[PDB]
Amino acid sequence: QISVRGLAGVENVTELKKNFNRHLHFTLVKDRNVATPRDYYFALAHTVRDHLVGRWIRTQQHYYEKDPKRIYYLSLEFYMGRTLQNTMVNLALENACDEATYQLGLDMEELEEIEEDAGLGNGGLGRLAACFLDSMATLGLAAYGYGIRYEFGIFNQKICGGWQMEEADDWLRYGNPWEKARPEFTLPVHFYGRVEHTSQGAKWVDTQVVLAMPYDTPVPGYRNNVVNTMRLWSAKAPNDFNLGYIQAVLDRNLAENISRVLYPNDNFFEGKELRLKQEYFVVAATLQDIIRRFKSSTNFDAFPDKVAIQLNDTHPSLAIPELMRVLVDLERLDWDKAWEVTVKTCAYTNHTVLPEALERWPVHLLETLLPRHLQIIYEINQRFLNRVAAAFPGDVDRLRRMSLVEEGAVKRINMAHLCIAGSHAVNGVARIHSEILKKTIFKDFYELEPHKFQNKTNGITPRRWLVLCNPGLAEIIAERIGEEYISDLDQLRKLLSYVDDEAFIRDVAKVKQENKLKFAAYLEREYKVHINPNSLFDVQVKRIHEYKRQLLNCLHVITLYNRIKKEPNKFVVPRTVMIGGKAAPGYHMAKMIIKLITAIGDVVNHDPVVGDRLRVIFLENYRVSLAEKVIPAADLSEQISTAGTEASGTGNMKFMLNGALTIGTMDGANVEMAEEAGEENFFIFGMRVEDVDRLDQRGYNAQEYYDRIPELRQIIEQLSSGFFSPKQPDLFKDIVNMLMHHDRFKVFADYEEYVKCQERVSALYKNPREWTRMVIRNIATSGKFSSDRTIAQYAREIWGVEPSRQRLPA
Amino acid sequence: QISVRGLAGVENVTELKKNFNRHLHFTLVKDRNVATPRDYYFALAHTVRDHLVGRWIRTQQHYYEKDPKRIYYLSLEFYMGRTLQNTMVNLALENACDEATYQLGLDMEELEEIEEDAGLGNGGLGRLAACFLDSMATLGLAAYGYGIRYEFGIFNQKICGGWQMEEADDWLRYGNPWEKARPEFTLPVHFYGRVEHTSQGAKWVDTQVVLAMPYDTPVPGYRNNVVNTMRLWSAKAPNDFNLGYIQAVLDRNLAENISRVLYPNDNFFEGKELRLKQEYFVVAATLQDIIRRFKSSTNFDAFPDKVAIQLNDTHPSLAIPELMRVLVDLERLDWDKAWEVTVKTCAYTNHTVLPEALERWPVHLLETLLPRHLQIIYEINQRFLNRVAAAFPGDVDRLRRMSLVEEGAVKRINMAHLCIAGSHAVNGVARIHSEILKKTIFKDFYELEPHKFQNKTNGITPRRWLVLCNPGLAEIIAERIGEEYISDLDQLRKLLSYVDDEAFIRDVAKVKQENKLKFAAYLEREYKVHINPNSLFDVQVKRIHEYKRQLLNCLHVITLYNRIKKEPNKFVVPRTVMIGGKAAPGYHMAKMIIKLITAIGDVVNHDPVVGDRLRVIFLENYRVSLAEKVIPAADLSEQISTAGTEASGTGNMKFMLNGALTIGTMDGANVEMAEEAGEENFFIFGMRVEDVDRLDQRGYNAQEYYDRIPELRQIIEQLSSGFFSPKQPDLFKDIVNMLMHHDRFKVFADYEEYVKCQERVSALYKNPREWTRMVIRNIATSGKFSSDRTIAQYAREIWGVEPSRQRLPA
Ligand SMILES: CCCc1cc2cn([C@@H]3O[C@H](CO)[C@@H](O)[C@H](O)[C@H]3O)c(=O)nc2o1
Ligand SMILES: CCCc1cc2cn([C@@H]3O[C@H](CO)[C@@H](O)[C@H](O)[C@H]3O)c(=O)nc2o1
Repeated sequence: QISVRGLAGVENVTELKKNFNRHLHFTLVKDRNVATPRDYYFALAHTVRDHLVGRWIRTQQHYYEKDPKRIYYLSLEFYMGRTLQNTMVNLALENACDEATYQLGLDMEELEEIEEDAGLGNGGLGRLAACFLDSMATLGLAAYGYGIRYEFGIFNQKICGGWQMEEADDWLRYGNPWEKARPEFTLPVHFYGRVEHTSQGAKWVDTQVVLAMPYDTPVPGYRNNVVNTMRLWSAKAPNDFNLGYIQAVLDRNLAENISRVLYPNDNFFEGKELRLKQEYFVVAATLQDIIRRFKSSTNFDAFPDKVAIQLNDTHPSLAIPELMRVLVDLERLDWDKAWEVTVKTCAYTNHTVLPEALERWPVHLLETLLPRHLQIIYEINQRFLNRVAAAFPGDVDRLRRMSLVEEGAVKRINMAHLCIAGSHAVNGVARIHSEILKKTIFKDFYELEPHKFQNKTNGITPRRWLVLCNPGLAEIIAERIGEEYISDLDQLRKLLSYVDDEAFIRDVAKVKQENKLKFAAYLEREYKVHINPNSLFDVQVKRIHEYKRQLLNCLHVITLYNRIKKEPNKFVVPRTVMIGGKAAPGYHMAKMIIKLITAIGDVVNHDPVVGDRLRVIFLENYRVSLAEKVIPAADLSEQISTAGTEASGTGNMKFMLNGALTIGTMDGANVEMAEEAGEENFFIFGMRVEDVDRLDQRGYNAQEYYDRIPELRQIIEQLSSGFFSPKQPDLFKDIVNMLMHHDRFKVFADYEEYVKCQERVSALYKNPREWTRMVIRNIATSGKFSSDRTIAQYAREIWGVEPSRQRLPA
Repeated sequence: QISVRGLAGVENVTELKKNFNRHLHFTLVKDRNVATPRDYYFALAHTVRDHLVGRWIRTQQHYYEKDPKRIYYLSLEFYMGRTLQNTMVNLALENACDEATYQLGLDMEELEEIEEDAGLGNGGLGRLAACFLDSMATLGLAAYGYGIRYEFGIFNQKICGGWQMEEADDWLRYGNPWEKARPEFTLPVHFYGRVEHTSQGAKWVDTQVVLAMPYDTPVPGYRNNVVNTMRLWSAKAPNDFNLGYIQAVLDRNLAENISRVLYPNDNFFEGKELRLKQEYFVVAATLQDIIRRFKSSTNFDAFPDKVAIQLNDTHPSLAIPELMRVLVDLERLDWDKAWEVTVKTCAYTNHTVLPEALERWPVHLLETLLPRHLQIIYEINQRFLNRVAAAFPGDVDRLRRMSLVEEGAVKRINMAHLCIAGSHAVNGVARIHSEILKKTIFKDFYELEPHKFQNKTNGITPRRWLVLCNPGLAEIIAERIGEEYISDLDQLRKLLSYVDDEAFIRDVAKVKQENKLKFAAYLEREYKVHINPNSLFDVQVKRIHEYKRQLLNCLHVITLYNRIKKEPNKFVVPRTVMIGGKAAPGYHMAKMIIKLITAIGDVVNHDPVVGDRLRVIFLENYRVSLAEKVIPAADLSEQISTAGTEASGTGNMKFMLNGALTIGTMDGANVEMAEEAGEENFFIFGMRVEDVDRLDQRGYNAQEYYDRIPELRQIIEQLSSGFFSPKQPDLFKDIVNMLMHHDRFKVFADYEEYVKCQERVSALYKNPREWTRMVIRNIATSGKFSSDRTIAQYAREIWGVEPSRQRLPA
């Protein structure tokens, strides 16, 4: 049908058709009179997976012969989403399968809708890990993702009476065709026990043993025949475990609970034991596998030439003491040499500067659960503090600020300080975020070791985030400039010579109109909701957090409503305002924000005076597959975090790539986006980082904005007096109180400038042609934000390996 | 190689070979340089399973069109063992796969050893269920096995310092290729709640919901292209379950624990809630499936013409109140009509008369867990007691003896009384066992309804228990009489005309010698043990229970030892005495017996005076696949339960079929075996049932035997004084005490006659040729004991359906 989707050759189509029937019969044990759409989906998933394996086996074989340096990406989160279409795209099977399934009388798109998301992450950090695996495979790196096979991923979100309800994400109910269990590669992981000192060194004994069983999932590169591996560990009890006989069998669940469920608290730290167990489990099973693969190549001097381990934040920070542990206690290297190897092996990426997000584990926890690792940590700290003492003699305050050990009420290990001490590189995730690390929370460490600190601005994969979700935009691009930009996104710059091209203008706008039509219809079919597709689609989708200021969006929405009520017969650019995102289950404030959003919708969507000029929708269960649908449909992208709080963001990049304009603050990667497109092609408003600092110094008094801004005061009074909650007039007292007395994120300070900049957007929107030319200028400068660029910078500047676009043979 | 194993055609072999490679590559994702024997086993298991599915799909389709009466066999136990070879045998693929795997350079037998047993049962009762499914498929009945997919089967038995240790049977670690998950057919099962009375009848509300998810396993008939289904339910939590968010997810295990583990207590009842939950779960999920299949054919009058449900003992006795419940509460039939339908649908088989084995559930349990079913039971009882009152007016003692409700300390429901009241037929499992039910525990019920009581003597399948495990005996039989006896075991009678045939004599004996050689070598390779294969192989294998009197065997063994020590230089027929079997984990006495057995081995096997004349081995982890190996190798079968206690036995039948002679009491089916072979061809000793009764009347005084039998007294003194336990002289005081003061099974009363009959066996053994002619006379009369005979009697006399040997088309 469309060209970027590949060839439907008659040999290929005929082959797909018969493999499909074979799987239906043999694998599913169904015949065509009993099959449901879910059987058909499985039959196609099995047929497409058959194309991977040849390539999978030979990619692994190729790495055995060439023995290149191996990259290990350790993360507790891989936010994968659906695998079927992505696999078709990367293998160039998409049109062939479309054709093969049409001939069998099936609609492929309807079958794609049946696949569950692999929701093994919370948001930005887990999705970054997914884009990275894709980019790594596309660039030919010998790279392995390592994580945990959670049995339940991020919860499904249901809204009842406008409140979030959580329900278990049972993503494996029907099976996962993509994974291959490898119980033959099971490995023991130890917990508890005690430390014994022999003549022959320290020994860790009387441990409980949990088994780690790996499942491998293939990661196909883009059309290069590379298939890398994502290995996820599952927890299993050993067989002599506890060994009521009955009760003993039933208590095997205590061990297996380690991999049962993903923790849904993203931007707040909770020091729960089960969480620490998950962190150690993935780090211990992974390092053993790494060391085993290395030994099939005594001399650990070569280890850092053959291994890079990247830590995705501090979740796997225990890789550092664990690698020391294995090198010192089991392989008998001396301390200093083991340390050299560790530092040269490990690298650490930080993803936030929010104080309450940072991991700080109570010492009494580590002491009970990992008593050897605590000893190793104390020894690391001591040697580290002696380098500090020797470079800044007499600076006793530096010593306590830099310690890995925090003193106080309860002593804590600062996991971030551990990663910096034990890694040869530390990077932030956007230029401004990396500068902030150097000037604020890691200032001391940077003064000690300036050479460790780097920036690697985030990116997203253009395979999923353009080709897969937005085939019509990919197609009109490919008409003018060819297909090569899919693996070289810098080529989109060539689109700048089409900015005054009348045909391209009409085509970019036609694709947007189509995506909006399609999405309007998805709203009606699957959630009974009536939207005007001629309205500007104003979208804010991301996890619910105070720093992300969905509340500021709320205020703008209420202002627009109050302006319509004031002058009903005046023309306004109509909008559909959509906000979506999950709240962490114990984050009371986040839950209240969701409730306000739906309460505003209850009022606004039913005012006959408003008409179809303003709609407010809460998008339920935002997740990767919902992102693939709403992002192509958006006109306006809301990225409106308080300057200094969003480390990077990556949603912002999805929307720039798919033809929405951006309203936001100079935060995170928004700064680099504007700088690439030009400040004129972006809607920038609000305090910069410097202005926030000036405001903290003097004190933030919210009362001042409330006294000086009549439109703000009216909204506050409405909130307080029960305008949006007629039956519980005081429903929202916590929000108003927070806004008035302890808003760490200064919602009111950005309010005026935000409302004003929002009028500039409505004005541009009234002139379709100039709106579209600005779109074109965004899409055309979006190339820097490809995760291929990102990964090639990690490869060259941290891992010491060269990317490669060369095909392996088919 | 051998003819009963089928053709190795060149088309077939070439086809198997390539399907094998396809599975290795595509299914296992391995290549030949990485594969382990376990990968090869899987590749063959997948290749053979592909031959089933065509036949599976069309057998199910055939039942849809013909709509025959359906049999539902409900059991909590299916003791399946390995599936690979059985499947090859029944499909006639055995020689073809042998050939295909040899050409790939593999040894098929070595691959067969890798398959885990499906140990979803404890012993006789669970294995009967397995033989029955096989016979049902072979006789073309539209029959379904329904049970529970336990995640852990019967425990693996390890002996340490001569004690049983139990360890978890994790039979699914590596996957089960035979099963197909059917999550699309998941069904809700309810627990707890309360009963509400409306105008429109009773309603069961506020229940907890557990989901039952079915897994289907194919059951191939012998060479008839019939493939029936075994459906086993697994427990799953619903998704809004409990719905710490975290704790809520982790508590999903409480619901799923229902199918976690098989209860290993066979011949003792424990009233634990988890057990009652397992019983209700399988009965509720199964009846819904049954009713659903029936409705795709309002008029429940036809239900009993379209459905038979067989209850394998009282484990699924709740089918009765549950069927009432659905008919009365949900379909709104009136009581009397629902009762008629229930009675005509259900049939009950009893498998024991041991009082402590019978299920008697506390009313406070049923009241909490199943409060509607208790109401239904009270109503059943009342109506039942009114028929009793009216037929035996004034017999108030009959009324309390027959009540379903036992009065006392705690009130209990007698589940056996419920099955008899709610079933149109009640059968025992051997002729003498069925007579005992009529004369003793069910005398009252028989006087009320003589027409319900039947006998169906047990049988074993000659596919697994001859062809599969003893190919060399099957072959020499097939040379003389052809192959037809495999599905018509009565044809073995034709072997009587070979009893004086010199060649047949030498061949029967050659096969026995070969099986012994092979088994001697299995002992050495897999458990470092040195046996003389020229000794008589004296075997007792079965669960460890006092009634089965492994202790009497112990006494004979010690007597033989003491006789050798007394006259060392006298000739004795050498024996290898092997005893094996698991003990229920809380059955202290059973555990002590195992310990005595190994302690006797420690003394006897190391006495240089004994030489290789007497060995005592304990066979560890006896289970179905160990039975397939030791039974062909046996010369002497020990079936020595106290008369009246072994309802039938089925091991006895395995050994008769495979050429061992039998020493035993006139118990269970031993009586019918002797009667079929002739009493002269069997070693019968000991009290009959009548003699045991005469002894209870007068009182059993064990002291009397101890005073009158010098050889017995010596053994007792050795036991007491620490001869067999030098380091704990009083280790065995419980055993001696039990033997002396409270032996419910009268070990000493049978001792003299047992030792004497054992000398008659040694004497026959000294004359090889006459030993063998007696073997031939056993094997030749073993036909009655085929489970095909058994099932054809259930079909004709209980289910109302005709068996059929006709092929379905290929
Ligand atoms: C102790 C670890 C805690 C943690 C940090 C953090 C950061 N990010 C996001 O990681 C994304 C990937 O770098 C960034 O684009 C976003 O700005 C950032 O908020 C995220 O999604 N969740 C993570 O939780
Ligand atoms: C409440 C249910 C309890 C139960 C009865 C019982 C009987 N049998 C065996 O069932 C076998 C199958 O009928 C018979 O050959 C054996 O004699 C008999 O002991 C068995 O293996 N286990 C069962 O436990």
